[PDB]
Amino acid sequence: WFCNNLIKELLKETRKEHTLRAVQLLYSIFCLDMQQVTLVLLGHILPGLLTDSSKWHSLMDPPGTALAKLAVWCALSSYSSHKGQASSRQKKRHREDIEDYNMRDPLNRVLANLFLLISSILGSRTAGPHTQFVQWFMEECVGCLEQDSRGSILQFMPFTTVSELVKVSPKVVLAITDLSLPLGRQVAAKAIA
Amino acid sequence: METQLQSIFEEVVKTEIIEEAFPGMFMEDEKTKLISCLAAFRQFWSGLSQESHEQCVQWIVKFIHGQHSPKRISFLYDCLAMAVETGLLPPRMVCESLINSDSLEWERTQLWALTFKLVRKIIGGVDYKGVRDLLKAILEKILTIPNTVSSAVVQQLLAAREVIAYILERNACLLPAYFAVTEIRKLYPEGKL
Amino acid sequence: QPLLDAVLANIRSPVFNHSLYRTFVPAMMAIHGPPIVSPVVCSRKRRFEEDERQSIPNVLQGEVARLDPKFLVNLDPSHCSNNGTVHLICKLDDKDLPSVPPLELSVPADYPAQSPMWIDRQWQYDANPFLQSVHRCMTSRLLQLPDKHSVTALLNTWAQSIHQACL
Repeated sequence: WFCNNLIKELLKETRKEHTLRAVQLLYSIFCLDMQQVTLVLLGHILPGLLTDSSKWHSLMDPPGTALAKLAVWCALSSYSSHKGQASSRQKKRHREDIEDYNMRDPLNRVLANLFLLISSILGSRTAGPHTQFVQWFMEECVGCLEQDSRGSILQFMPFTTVSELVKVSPKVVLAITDLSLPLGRQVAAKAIA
Repeated sequence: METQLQSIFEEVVKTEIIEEAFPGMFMEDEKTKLISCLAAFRQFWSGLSQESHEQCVQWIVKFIHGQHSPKRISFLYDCLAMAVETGLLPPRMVCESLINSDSLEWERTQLWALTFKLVRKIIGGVDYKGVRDLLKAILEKILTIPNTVSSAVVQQLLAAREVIAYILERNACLLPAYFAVTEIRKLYPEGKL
Repeated sequence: QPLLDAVLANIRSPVFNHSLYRTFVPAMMAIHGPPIVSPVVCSRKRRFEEDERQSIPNVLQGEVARLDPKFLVNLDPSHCSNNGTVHLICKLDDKDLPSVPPLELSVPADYPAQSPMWIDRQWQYDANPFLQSVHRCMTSRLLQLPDKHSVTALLNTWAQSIHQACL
């Protein structure tokens, strides 16, 4: 409910600099609880924001781009295996959850779930906001020092989703040659088209 | 008077006839016949009380949207652009008569895209400060479209966003963009997403 | 002539519908004596599920079925889920000389319109002398079809123009 009410307060700005400062200070205020709050916020709100019908009405705003930027920032920061042991949170964070679905890890699984939701959000024939939202999210994810787009050599959808988004130039070059495997040949061919 | 121009353009534009599709040994229209009809109509409406040129252009733009004929519509659009090039059909009049009651969002989506591509061929719309009603009507036709149309007609409708992007970008060097700020009051009442 | 019953049934506006039963059903049940006039058993949950959820507009499917083995259409990176539903790559493989495939993106398959797209016109047709003459007469011929149809009509017109400008 903390992150939910914070996002509800953020999605009432209607001004660019306002949203920019808002997310800029939200990324900081999320510290000392990076992993847990990041995982919960992303894997709960972003699906609920992209799966409901009233949730679409709230993401059509320029705040949407700032929210996507905040999401990718928290994701990239939580991907780092830092300690981040807060004073009073190192104890109250002793809970258990299978997360209700590389290796098997909560953040590792939450990121895969978000990527799968992204690929499904390219599910055509009906979308106005949440195609624009994912387009802004991918553009924000296009950045240096990137460790996302997990990219296992076997079957990982992120590059299939990248080809699908390209169907929807440097953006394709983002996940162009990650593992230097024949997987890169696919995105290479799709960029050639 | 208007019926004379109507019959003339019908004989000019609708010069096609159902002619036994089986091949005859017989064998440009878009380069010579179009120019001839354009010059004939030019002489006519120059000697036909040009004060009614507004109603004439309204009749023409109404007749253009009557034929479904996607390819035949594009040819008529090139004809109208060339008629603009000869110093006739001032841009403000033709665009103000073309945008209203004829764009018909979702009625003829192909005609929507072709109309806005034609307007982009005259994207400058070189005229006086009378670009106000054009921008207002464009914003109106953009806002009369909900946020759940489809995911297959996106680029076909994106010609509106392209025209607005050109207008706002050139506003650094085309027209006073403060006039655009004061003209877009309909969309922002101090911020309404 | 015996309009009495008609005018009375017309006058009988009120919502309560039990007088006709009590007035007629006794006589009919006395004369006609069926314990079960319709002894067939009817217990129906009609609709279970009816959707393939993978179908593009069926009208286009009919045309792609009616196509000759010479023609063959496909799909490019598709903005064609349900609304445009088509921008194909039809290669006119035939006996005569080949050419470049057009896009031919059509409207909803109800077809109060035609296909013509003309996307690759820029570099493909200007590059070659023969391809330049192909475009010339073919445009004039397509400016004649009254309400052309997506696959069969436009594709046959394209093939005819390609093998006619060939001379």
